[PDB]
Amino acid sequence: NEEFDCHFLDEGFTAKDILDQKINEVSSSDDKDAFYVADLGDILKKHLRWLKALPRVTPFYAVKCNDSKAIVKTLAATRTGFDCASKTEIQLVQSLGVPPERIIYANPCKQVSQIKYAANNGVQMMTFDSEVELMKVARAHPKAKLVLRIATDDSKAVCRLSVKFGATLRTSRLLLERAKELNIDVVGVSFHVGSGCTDPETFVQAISDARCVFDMGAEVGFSMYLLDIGGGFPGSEDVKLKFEEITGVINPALDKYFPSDSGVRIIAEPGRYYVASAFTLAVNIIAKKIVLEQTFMYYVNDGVYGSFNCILYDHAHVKPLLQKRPKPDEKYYSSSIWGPTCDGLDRIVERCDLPEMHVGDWMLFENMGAYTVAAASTFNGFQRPTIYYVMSGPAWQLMQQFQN
Amino acid sequence: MNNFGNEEFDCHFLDEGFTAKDILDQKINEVSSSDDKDAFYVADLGDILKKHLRWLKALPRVTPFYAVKCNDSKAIVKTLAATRTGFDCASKTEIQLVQSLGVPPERIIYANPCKQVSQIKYAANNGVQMMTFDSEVELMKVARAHPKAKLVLRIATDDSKAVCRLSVKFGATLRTSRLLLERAKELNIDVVGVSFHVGSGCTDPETFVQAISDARCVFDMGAEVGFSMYLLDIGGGFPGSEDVKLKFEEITGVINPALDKYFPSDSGVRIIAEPGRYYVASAFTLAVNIIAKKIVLEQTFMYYVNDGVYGSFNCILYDHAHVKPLLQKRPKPDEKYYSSSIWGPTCDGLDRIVERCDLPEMHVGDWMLFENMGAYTVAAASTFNGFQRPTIYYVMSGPAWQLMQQFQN
Repeated sequence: NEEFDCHFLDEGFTAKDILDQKINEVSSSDDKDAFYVADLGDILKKHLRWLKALPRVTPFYAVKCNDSKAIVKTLAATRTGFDCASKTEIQLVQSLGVPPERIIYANPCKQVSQIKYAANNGVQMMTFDSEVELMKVARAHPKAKLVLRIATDDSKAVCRLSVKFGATLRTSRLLLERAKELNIDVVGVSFHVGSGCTDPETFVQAISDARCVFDMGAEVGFSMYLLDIGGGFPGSEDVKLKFEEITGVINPALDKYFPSDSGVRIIAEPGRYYVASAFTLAVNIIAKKIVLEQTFMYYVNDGVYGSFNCILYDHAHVKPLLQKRPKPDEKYYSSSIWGPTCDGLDRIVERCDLPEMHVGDWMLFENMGAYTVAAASTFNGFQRPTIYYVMSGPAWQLMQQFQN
Repeated sequence: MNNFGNEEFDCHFLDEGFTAKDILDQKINEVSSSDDKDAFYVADLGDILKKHLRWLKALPRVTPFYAVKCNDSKAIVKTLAATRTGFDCASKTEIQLVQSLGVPPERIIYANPCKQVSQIKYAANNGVQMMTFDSEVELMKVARAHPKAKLVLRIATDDSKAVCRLSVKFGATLRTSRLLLERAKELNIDVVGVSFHVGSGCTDPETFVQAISDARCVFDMGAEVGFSMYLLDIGGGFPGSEDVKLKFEEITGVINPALDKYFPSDSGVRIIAEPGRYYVASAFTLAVNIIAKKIVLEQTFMYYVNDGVYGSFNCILYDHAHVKPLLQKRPKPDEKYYSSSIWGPTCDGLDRIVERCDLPEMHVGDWMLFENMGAYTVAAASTFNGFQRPTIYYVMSGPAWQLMQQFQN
């Protein structure tokens, strides 16, 4: 099984070199199916970078972003927590050996039966943002530790009037008092700025709002110790607002509003930060059309029903990269890239500039780790691309250092 | 109602005087207290057989080739295979699925114009001879990997008025069609017909007439270069439920005279279609449970159900679907209606099924029904966030099974 199969990365070789080698080797007769190269060492590097940048914040990996068993196994060996939204994710995380106290059930609107499953398996900490959720928790998980999720404003969100999650401050006061009535323990506050954040100052505002709700809990007699700053941190360097800028703003705000002497425990729920850049996708040009100055339509063997669903669900913009480095002098033409399916909406790239390519040539898409395979379907019978996991020796030694 | 082993091949009886809606009500009443209220489908295979009867009566000259991609459930493919229709397959997996149920290759058309070489080789290995194409590079690939194939040229259609358009992605113009036919002649590749798709949701039937006229022209083009053109494929786009402005019979009313005018039966032409939505749309009804609730202060409601845009309701984005929630429990005549929104289970803020609708106040544990959820819903659902696909319960009455026996004979 390829899920638990890991390949060695030789010294002086990078995931890109491994990808090039695979492409060169299958060039004669093999079927040229799309495939991923996933560098678990990149995930270890991301964890090291997190420990260095946010020393007070325990990372809880958002499983929904990429639920690959290899990823969860590596992060579990790293002693990080896990953010789980459903019974299946809890089963996946526990099957690898993670104890329940390293799991947060961070879905604010949970089906009763899944709250029951969480209670049966010892997962005590859950989020909430509504009174009906308090009713359900009192009925199905009365001894749970609840974290109140508060609303954060995202100005660039598509639907600003209808917000799926998050209590306002005014609603937060009533929720805290109602939880007091039901003898339900509320232990903290969570918020999610989102991956669309353009100014880091929003984090500060969110932290300030969290402090406010913390004070409210003290007024109602609750003991508030848990602060959850959620996710949205970038997973690659190909972004305007980089991880270190965000952390640089976040650390002073944490020190100001939640000093360590208060006893607060600060955690986060990063998903794309850990895995985005670890996965590179290779697709093959399976068909070609020339439209008359000269423009091209290329059809590749992965699409919007597959890995590129992130184009619609995750508002992703994908940049095709040529596997064979192109000499500058050769002419570039206007081109479009399409998926394999018979749907006319299965279009990966509307317009881009590429040299003339041919059927059997390969295209690479970097930073395809996040919200790509996790949401892929088998529409039209096209199977999910095989994922090849690689890890160097030194990276494995680093993982061993973490396991201790 | 409880599935016996595996849903895929398990079918339940429909008693006399009972419809699919009645069965859905019985299942909901059964699970009123103890059971976990997971979302589920009721799929009436008898409705699919009735659709086949209606097709035979409306388009007697057109053999239907079911578009497996629309709903690839083994139960549907088995029922249609017993019906003796053809199958339109887009990939190796679909061909494997159809052949595993026992369908011979001459009842399969490989109607993907842009196929991976290895899948063309798989089609050649398993005896699937008929494939579509619309490009020169496709001719090069077929000459290399499937030289004895019977090729059908897919032409462009004016589908701007259609809900779902495949024109930009696929379809050769008449000008390009001439060059493609001559190129196929050079490569000694046999071209036997023409296919076209007017779009999944065309508003004006007249488009079919123009499409048929275009096909006639390309047929004549083939006659000029020495091809014997006999196969006409009029594609899909027929509505699958009565909840549409343009009904099936209007479209067939327009189509049949056009077929008689441009492709008379004495010419020897064989006419086929590739309907997917028509056969399965209304056969599936989806029941979801209200798993969470919020009240927003005049009074408005947000309901959270256990299926979403990553699941069955992906048709909202991919298929441009408009979904109408129906209350399982009949509403009181005078009870008040409130502005409400309906949301999916996942932690994604975009997982919204219904932005705004009017519903009476509902509670956690209540059920919501969505009719006509057969087409392009389960076929494209994912397990994002770990939420599983809803269980499908297949039902069939005795008379429906008798009708299936009639078709088989």
